[PDB]
Amino acid sequence: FVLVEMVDTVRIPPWQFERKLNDSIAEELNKKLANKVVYNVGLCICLFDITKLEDAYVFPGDGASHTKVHFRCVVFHPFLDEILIGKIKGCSPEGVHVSLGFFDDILIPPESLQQPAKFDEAEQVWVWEYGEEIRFRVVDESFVDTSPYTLVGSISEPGLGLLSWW
Amino acid sequence: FSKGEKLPDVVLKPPPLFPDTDYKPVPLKTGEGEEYMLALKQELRETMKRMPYFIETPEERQDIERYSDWRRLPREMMPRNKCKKA
Amino acid sequence: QYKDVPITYKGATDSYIEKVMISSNAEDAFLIKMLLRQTRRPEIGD
Amino acid sequence: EQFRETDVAKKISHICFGMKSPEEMRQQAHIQVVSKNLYSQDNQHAPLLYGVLDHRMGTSEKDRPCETCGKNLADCLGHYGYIDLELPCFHVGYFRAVIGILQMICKTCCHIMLSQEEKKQFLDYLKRPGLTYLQKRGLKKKISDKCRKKNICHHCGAFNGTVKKCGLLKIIHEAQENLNPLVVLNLFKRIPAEDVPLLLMNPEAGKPSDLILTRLLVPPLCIRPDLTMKLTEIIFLNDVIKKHRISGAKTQMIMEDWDFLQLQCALYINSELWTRGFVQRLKGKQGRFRGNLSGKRVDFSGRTVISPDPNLRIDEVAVPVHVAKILTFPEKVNKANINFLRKLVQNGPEVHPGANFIQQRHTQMKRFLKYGNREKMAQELKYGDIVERHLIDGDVVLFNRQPSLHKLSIMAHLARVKPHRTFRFNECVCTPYNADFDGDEMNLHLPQTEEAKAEALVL
Amino acid sequence: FEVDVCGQCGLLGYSGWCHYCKSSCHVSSLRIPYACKLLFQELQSMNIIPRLKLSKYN
Amino acid sequence: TQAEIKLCSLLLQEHFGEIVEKIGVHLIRTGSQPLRVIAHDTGTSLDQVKKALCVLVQHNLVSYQVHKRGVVEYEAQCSRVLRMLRYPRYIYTTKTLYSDTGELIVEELLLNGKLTMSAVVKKVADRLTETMEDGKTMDYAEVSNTFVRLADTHFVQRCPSVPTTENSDPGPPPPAPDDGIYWQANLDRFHQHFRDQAIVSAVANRMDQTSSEIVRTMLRMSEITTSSSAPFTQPLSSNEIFRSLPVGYNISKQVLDQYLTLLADDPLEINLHKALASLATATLESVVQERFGSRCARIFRLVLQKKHIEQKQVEDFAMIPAKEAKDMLYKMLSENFMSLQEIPKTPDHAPSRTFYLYTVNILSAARMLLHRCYKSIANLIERRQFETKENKRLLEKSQITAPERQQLETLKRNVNKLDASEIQVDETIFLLESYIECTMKRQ
Amino acid sequence: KFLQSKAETARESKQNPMIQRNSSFASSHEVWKYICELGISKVELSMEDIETILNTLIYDGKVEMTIIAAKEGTVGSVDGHMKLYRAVNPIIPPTGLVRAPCGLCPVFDDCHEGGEISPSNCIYMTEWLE
Amino acid sequence: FGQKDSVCGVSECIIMGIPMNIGTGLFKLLHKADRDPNPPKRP
DNA sequence: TTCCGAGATCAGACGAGAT
DNA sequence: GTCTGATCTCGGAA
Ligand code: SF4
Ligand SMILES: [Mg+2]
Ligand SMILES: [Zn+2]
Ligand SMILES: [Zn+2]
Ligand SMILES: [Zn+2]
Repeated sequence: FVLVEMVDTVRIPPWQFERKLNDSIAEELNKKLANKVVYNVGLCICLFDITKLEDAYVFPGDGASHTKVHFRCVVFHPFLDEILIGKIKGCSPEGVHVSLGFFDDILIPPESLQQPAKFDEAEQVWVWEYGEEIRFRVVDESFVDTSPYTLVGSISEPGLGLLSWW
Repeated sequence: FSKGEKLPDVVLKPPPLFPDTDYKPVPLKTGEGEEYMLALKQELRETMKRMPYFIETPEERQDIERYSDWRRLPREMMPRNKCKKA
Repeated sequence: QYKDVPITYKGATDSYIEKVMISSNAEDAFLIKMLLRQTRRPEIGD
Repeated sequence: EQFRETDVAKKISHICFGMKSPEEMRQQAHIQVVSKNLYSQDNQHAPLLYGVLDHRMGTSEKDRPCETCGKNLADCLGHYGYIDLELPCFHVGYFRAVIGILQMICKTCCHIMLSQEEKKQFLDYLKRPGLTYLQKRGLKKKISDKCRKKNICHHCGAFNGTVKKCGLLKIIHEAQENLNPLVVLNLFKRIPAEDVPLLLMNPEAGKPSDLILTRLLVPPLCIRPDLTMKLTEIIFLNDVIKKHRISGAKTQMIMEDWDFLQLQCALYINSELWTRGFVQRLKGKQGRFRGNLSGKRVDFSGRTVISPDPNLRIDEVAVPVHVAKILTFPEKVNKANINFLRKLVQNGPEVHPGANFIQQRHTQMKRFLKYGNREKMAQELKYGDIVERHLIDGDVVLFNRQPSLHKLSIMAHLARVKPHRTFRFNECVCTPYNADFDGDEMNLHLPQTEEAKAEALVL
Repeated sequence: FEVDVCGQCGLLGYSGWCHYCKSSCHVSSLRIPYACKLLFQELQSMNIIPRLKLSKYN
Repeated sequence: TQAEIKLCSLLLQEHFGEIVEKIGVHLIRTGSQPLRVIAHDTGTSLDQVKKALCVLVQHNLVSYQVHKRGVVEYEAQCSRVLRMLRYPRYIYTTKTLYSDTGELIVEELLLNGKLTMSAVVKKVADRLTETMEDGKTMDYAEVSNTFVRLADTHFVQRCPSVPTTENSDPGPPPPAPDDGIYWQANLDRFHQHFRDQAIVSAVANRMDQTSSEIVRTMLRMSEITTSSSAPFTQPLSSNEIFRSLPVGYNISKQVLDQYLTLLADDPLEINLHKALASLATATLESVVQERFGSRCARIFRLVLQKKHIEQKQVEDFAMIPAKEAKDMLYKMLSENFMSLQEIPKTPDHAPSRTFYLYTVNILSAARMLLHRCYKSIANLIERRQFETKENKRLLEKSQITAPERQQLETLKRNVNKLDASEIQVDETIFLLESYIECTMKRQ
Repeated sequence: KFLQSKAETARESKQNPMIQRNSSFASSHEVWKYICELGISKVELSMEDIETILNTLIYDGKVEMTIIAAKEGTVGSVDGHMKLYRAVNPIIPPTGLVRAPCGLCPVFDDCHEGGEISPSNCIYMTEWLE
Repeated sequence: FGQKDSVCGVSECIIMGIPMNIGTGLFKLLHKADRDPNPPKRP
């Protein structure tokens, strides 16, 4: 997890002029940047605070109010030094699929580095033996638009020993 | 209509072509030096480095590079064998 | 193979047919000519 | 899973007028137009094949969609095609600048004939923090002053002369040298990028090598549904220049159809150096500037004969019923006109205080309120959505008497729906319009947005 | 009318992405009269190229 | 000359870096520009511009001089930057004319730009001893012997006196005892010496073996007494020709005297003006021979015979049919070799005139082919720029399946076919550029 | 008058004594033949079935003035009416060669970057690299 | 010339369809709703 | 000696709108 | 079918 300072031009429609701005911008910005990975940034989640909100213009068209909003939002972005704890929501013969608990089932570990009893043989064998720990290793995101996924990870499992569970 | 069929051609093939890799024998000498200095000009002091990579990296941590007989005798001769101008 | 091109009367108000003539032109091709009455009492604007 | 995507429109900051080099003309176009001098219409059911109307280019009719989009004629833009001219030819738009550059650059080394001081004197002028069009076009005089006095360069020492503009679109340089556009292309290739800003061509917009045409963008089909006929006349001549080279003919005719292609490329731009060109679509009181960008035709606007009515206040125009049932104002539904618009949408487009279109809250097509149940549309009417109610009394229309001579010829008026087909106003306000009632007509526009309604009423 | 141009190399690119520099990322819609769009597209037909440089609404 | 600037963007990108190219290539595009103005227009921070100009003044690509404002305007000479392309060829002729020691002398002089004697002899005492036998150490005294031996034939000239302006800083340019004085290489002497190989190969492959050697010994004894701006060599007598002959020859004086008046009277004509003027047309003729066959090359030599006599004789003087000939003229016209119809004197009429006559102009066909050869090496390097970044996975595996290795030997066949072909078009540049410099006054 | 003729059949026949060149030794001046070339032109060349057995110097010299443009000897003393010095010498090529595959293509000259004819993927260098 | 014109006046803002800055488009309008640059949270 | 004044020829334009 | 500034050619002079 990491804070990301962001700047957005948030448009409040004119039937919300009863509510306070810093709340009613926050209700919009959650609908703008939740469950959405930003390229080279990470998976945005929610709104931390609005650090600076500047003055509400109203443009010659819409009649709405457009406030340029500086804020900070918490995002999900592993730092290439994190030993996370997830769950195996799937097993493919090329590599296991781990999922952080109801977070994102999009972390796909390749499996080449654990102890020399390694295969997934399509009958859902986890590992040939001697919560699940994970080492997130690389950042890898692909911008989708191409014509008229997207944070995938590669996840390792070294000689941790795993004293509690094998 | 006589040409209204398709892009003239994907490519136009010239019936005569290039001769060879002309001057074949002796440019083995220059040709290795083409690749020799390019091995040494890139690995030189007279180059620049991507310090924009390090300002891009907020993941700085310890244990990574991001964190970390001439046998001769004295003499002195200064010659003006060269020009005395400019 | 027949697409009908119906000759409709646009107008704004209604019009009564008075005569309908049927003839051949020079290159004999069945010309048909209508004639639309309309009476207007002179109201505001005329 | 979802990755963030932004969906926001923007506005114009500036326009940087430039050219495209003929390598940029090719990779801004979707098809080659090497095809026939015929119109691509085939013998049976006249379809289009490769031609000059490929349909990946654009769309001329509602039934045929274009090919490089899926969209039809309605909401598809144009797409570009390009033709390859065999022999390069002068662009008649930039032709005065080609003589303007060939008078400045050397005709042997393609450097500008100046010292290293005068060059540095003028380049000191060009890096001024304040630069105007006046401070540019003033220099192009002065740099062409000092360069059309010299005869020997400083950079090659060869001898130059005058560039005299012989005849129609031809160049003579002092049995004197003639600069056809074949030799001009590589001379403009050898101008250094040092000397590109000294001819005042901002090289971010375009270098001098593309003042002459070796490729040519054909306009999209959606902006020509007679200029197509000038395009196929090129590709006919682009084969006649292609056939006679491999056929064997004396150069006084291969230099003639090159001349004939030079005019035909120039005739497609300007036609008064019969069929109008790209100049004549931007000219006079008929072109796009003076008549389609400024003086453009306008929806929600009517025109009748005027007759007096002293029994109105000076601020009111009597609007006929039949006009007021046609001209509509989109009044959005806003908790105060909900019962009023419900009351009038039951009337529909036959009783006058009524409506004839409803958009739903989300761009649903206007629902022509004639066929369906109006009471089912009345009860289902919610907040937010648009009703195009009739021109009712208390609405703001604005007059105009068509020879507008001063500010007072357009004036707003409140609108009261009377019973006749004349625009009736109070006769005190007739000397601003300069309007007598001897059969004079005057127009009535109806502003649609609520911001343009207040700008009529107050101002 | 409603038209789509791109930020860099600013030129009329159809729908979601601009054909010159296929990279699809900078393309941002404008709002313009159609007669002005027909001006740009017949200016660009001859060699005058109006290269729009957009800016967001401030 | 935009394709020239295409190469200077390519040549600095492969050698030093990218911002030293960018600040470099911008300076070629906007010229005499101060330090703050360069950093504002390229969008580069001022600390990196001071470093990038520091490397550029070291390798003598950017020259600085202030005139009036008291603010130094840097300026990059364009034609020096393309001489990096000839760099391994500059190494090789110091191996044919000097030993492996002096060949390494011009190498690290070309590599590190400005060098003092106290450094460059100290460096080759490292490189030549580490490749020779330990205990059989190469003595540095022979290096100092061959170091001056290069300078007496004037292959290495010294740097012009430094301006030492206040804006310029002395400490940054040297890379870290005695100070000494710096020099670059005299690559201008090479352009004589590369021309010396050019004329001696022009005679030997045309006239006879014994004709070329007396041209060589004429030019070998006229080296210091001329310069590159000499319109022709210094005049010599035939008696010192017999003195300056090599010891391999045994020819009597009077028979070579007959060959001396034979060699003086040719269509070729030592006239250094006519020598590069005749060698450039053979470079033109070897391009139409490369491209349009011997039939179109036959009419290409015909217009070099008669200046303005064309299309009423070219169907007759080569006997090839009118259909086959006239496509060769218009292909020589459309590719700008045939130049144009500069004789039409009837007024403003393409149809009715005094009949347009073709005429080759030797320099317009020269400057185009030089611009073409500048364009050519752009397509060479960019391919070798292309094939490099993919195959990096298997270069370090040696440091591997059967298609994995097979991609490498098809890469190394390709790169060595590209890099050898950068030099074979490079010899066309100098052979034509020296012709360009020979017809350019006031430069 | 003889437009129905292929002098490209006769260009080798006026070439092959100038390729062999017995006595390339430099014992003397080697002032070389043009009259014997007119002599071999009149009576008999290398064998060929020829309709124009009539021998005029005005119809036979023209094959030379093509072959000078095919790199063969210049004229020395043709100012004489029939017989003078007439020096000649077959010119061997004064250079090597100078081109490459990319020097051959006219249409491929257009490109300037990765575009529709970009040199990062051209067919011609792909053909040349095998 | 590489003429970069800004879009000002009225003969260009009418062509481009921008609200002209002469007259009613000179100033611009704000909204007076409840807002403040607030304090953040302690992290 | 060159340069600037004064002789010729050349441009784009010549209101709204309406049926 | 002129009214127009611009831009080209001649010519007499310090
Ligand atoms: S490679 Fe690039 S340059 Fe060489 S031919 Fe193909 S396109 Fe022309
Ligand atoms: Mg009247
Ligand atoms: Zn489309
Ligand atoms: Zn010159
Ligand atoms: Zn784009």
